[PDB]
Order: sequence, then C-alpha cells, then structure tokens
Amino acid sequence: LKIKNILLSGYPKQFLKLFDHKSLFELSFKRNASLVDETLIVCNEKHYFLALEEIKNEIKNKSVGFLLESLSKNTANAIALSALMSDKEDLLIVTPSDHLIKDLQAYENAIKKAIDLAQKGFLVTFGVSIDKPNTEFGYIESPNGLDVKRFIEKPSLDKAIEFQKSGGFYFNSGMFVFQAGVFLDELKKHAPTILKGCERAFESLENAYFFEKKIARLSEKSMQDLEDMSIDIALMQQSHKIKMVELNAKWSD
Repeated sequence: LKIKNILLSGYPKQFLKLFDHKSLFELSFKRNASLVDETLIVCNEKHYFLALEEIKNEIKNKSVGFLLESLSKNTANAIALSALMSDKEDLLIVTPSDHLIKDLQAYENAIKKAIDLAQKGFLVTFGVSIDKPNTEFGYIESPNGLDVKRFIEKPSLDKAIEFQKSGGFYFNSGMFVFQAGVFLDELKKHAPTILKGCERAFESLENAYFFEKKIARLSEKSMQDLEDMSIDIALMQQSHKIKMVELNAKWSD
C-alpha cells in the first residue's frame, strides 16, 4: 500500500522563515515526508514558486506533486480533489502546513497508530487536550480517547466552557488519516453533492509539466460553482466511522 501526504497550504503566514531559519510549511513538509511515499502539496497558484523554493533542500529523491488553486473552496473540496487524484486503495495522511509539532517521536507514534486504524476502514482524526477553550476549533467528544461520541465544530462559548468542565473533550487537530476509497465512499453517503461537484471539477483538470515539476490545477471556472465547505462540517459531523488518536507532541496553531 502506497502512503500519500496531503499537505494543505491553500505573503501568507505559513511561509515566513521565522522558526530558526525555517518556515511552518517546510517544517510540516519535512516531518511527514519521512513517513510517506509521495507528497501532494495543495496551495494557491500565487504561492507555487514560494512553496517550491522553501522545499528545494528537502526533495532528496522524493516524489513531490502540486495541486494549484485559483480559488480556495475549503478543506472538504481540497481533500476530495486530492483523493480523486489518488488510487482508491492508497492511504492519505492529511496535514495542514501551519502546524508546529516539536516532539517528533510522539508524532511518529500517533501516525503509525492512525495508519493501522485507517486500514480497518476508519476515518482517523487527532485529539489535542484542551487548556484554553476557544470557539474557533473543532471539538471531539471522546471519553476513552479512541471512540468519538460526537464531533461539534465551533460551538458557542457557553458550550465550550460547559465541555471544559465535563472532561473527555479534545481539540480537533485538523489532521486526518484515511484510505482514499473509504473517504470518497463516506463523502458519497454524507455530502453527495460535494462529491458530485468535485467529480466534475476534476474533469477539467490540466497539467503543467514545465516548471520541471508536474503540476495540476483547476480553472477558476470549475471551482466557482463549488460550495465552500469544511471537512468537519461536510463529513466529520455525520460520519459513523470516526476514531481518534491523541496528539501529545506540543502541537501549536
């Protein structure tokens, strides 16, 4: 089984080389590239050459591809597109680029766990233990740290303080692992018209083999009619196939 890193990036903040000569983007790239067979970087077409510049050192025999965006129609669309650019059978490690993770061994452990659950046919999410209850995040209810009772993305500040006292609540990391095929099957079930829109958008995809790297982008036309929606709203609030793995690695956002 092939394993793909889907590096979600789409002068933005994650490109600034502030963290000891290095950027969040190249840190996020480097951390997952070691665990994976191919990377697919999804970013805005404006920043392609910025992105490609920052990982010029890091491509050591690595098979790296890009999906360039004219418009950004949020994570549900970026993920569904990436899955459609994949073999049904291969496994997807979906990782936002604006992440700081310092304990790399605790990261690597959680990944190998998530992979195992993904082969069982699950959509794997990652929990981070709440300290400061802010309402911009997704909330995973998990009493036992593995089964999720429900997903509530962006609750009211009443609910965020109520689930503070309750215990067994984690911040959704925004990272994800799943097989491409089961992801697309779950999307068919729960957001059928979002899968539909991505399926026809994918039809008008074209490649740019110049720039040396093989690139793919979609026309502004194709992406226009797409509903702007999050994976958390589209799928994670409705999927019956969700497990969690704890991230104890000094995760920052």
